[PDB]
Amino acid sequence: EVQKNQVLTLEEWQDKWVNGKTAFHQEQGHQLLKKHLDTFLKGKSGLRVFFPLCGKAVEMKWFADRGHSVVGVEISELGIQEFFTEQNLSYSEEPITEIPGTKVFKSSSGNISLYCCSIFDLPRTNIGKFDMIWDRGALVAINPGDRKCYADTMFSLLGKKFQYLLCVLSYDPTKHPGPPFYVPHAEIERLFGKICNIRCLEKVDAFEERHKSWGIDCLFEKLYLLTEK
Ligand SMILES: Nc1ncnc2c1ncn2[C@@H]1O[C@H](CSCC[C@H](N)C(=O)O)[C@@H](O)[C@H]1O
Repeated sequence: EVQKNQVLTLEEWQDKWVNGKTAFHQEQGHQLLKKHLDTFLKGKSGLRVFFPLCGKAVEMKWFADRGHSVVGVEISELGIQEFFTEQNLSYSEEPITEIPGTKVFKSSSGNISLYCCSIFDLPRTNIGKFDMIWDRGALVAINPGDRKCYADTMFSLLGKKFQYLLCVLSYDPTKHPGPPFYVPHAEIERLFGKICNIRCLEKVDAFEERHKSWGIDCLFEKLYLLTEK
């Protein structure tokens, strides 16, 4: 409960993009996902995959290239345009009618749609249900107090059977206030334990030189696989 009162605003996240402060972005993609990708998609085709707080995650293309439909939500229009530019994809726009002033960016390929609004606006849209969710730099970027609402929101997006892939970071919360925030095993059990079977697939050192700016000297990444209980 040390970071419990941290409250970031959407304007602050949008400013990080405008100012180029996006060190969370991994150009080569998540290595743990890469390792387990073939197993998670074994025997499946044409899945609908959701990427909350997607930024310009290259992993979205990995799924689209394998025949799966991808939907993401990101508050920064700049981040979304950077995704299309870097993946060399053309796109067109459409209004999100239920949330005046916002838009959804759709690739010409028809395989990727990026909603440019808040994840908390989604329940009021017709985004529908998903077979799979890839959550990295998402549950851990959400204001601590908003996590229960975030979890409830995610559940309303899931189909009967699903695979919720979740990445969280393990570090001493008294040394760095976040983001990304500290989401311990207990918090995952509190937020998802009633509805999901929880499996911790991997735990690996993720400390990089850039992390010294956080004031920590230790950093571990854990990959969880949550499925219908
Ligand atoms: N409430 C909210 N709704 C939608 N997007 C949000 C949001 N709060 C933060 N974001 C966006 O959340 C992202 C978190 S960092 C994103 C990283 C991306 N998932 C990756 O793995 O590289 C930022 O791009 C930020 O602009």
